[PDB]
Amino acid sequence: MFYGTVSSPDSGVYEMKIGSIIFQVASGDITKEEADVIVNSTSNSFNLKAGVSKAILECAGQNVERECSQQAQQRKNDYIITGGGFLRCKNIIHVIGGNDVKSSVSSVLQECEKKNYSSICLPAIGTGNAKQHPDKVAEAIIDAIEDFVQKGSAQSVKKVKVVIFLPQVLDVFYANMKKREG
Ligand SMILES: Nc1nnc(-c2ccc(O)cc2)s1
Ligand SMILES: [Cl-]
Ligand SMILES: [Cl-]
Repeated sequence: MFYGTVSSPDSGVYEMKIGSIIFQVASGDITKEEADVIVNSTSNSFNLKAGVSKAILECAGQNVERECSQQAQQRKNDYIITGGGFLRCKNIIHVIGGNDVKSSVSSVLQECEKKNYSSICLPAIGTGNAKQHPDKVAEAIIDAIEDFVQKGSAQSVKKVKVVIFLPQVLDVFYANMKKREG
């Protein structure tokens, strides 16, 4: 009762509608993207600097690193919201790669509605240091967006894009989109 048709609007980009939201996937370096929010997949200490967390903390800068450590030593956080530093975004949301991916994406969507944001870009959360299986991660990300739409929670959020470091993981996301398409 939600899914549109899978097509390719731009070279290496695949998209489909999920209710009112445009869902897109592509391979590349997430630190070159522009969006209201960029998501970082990190450790429970919010100081991982390996794979996607290395590229995001390096390009964001030491002021963002300081924000992460300052919030980390204040309370036990499921995720942390910082400034964008030198990334092309308004905020970074740092989620824990080992946590339930559906719950992490649900939290990102709810925080973006609170700020009246329209665009989100995320990595294949948990497929790096956390070593979660790509097929399970794709199913969880798309399930979170479906639930958000079903509950009537999508109002400001219009575009959710997954930018994926390995082309082989992109192929798993595209197969999941084709499974669901109307
Ligand atoms: N096995 C891997 N999963 N993630 C990787 C990654 C992601 C973003 C980067 O900027 C660099 C490496 S390698
Ligand atoms: Cl990860
Ligand atoms: Cl990725």
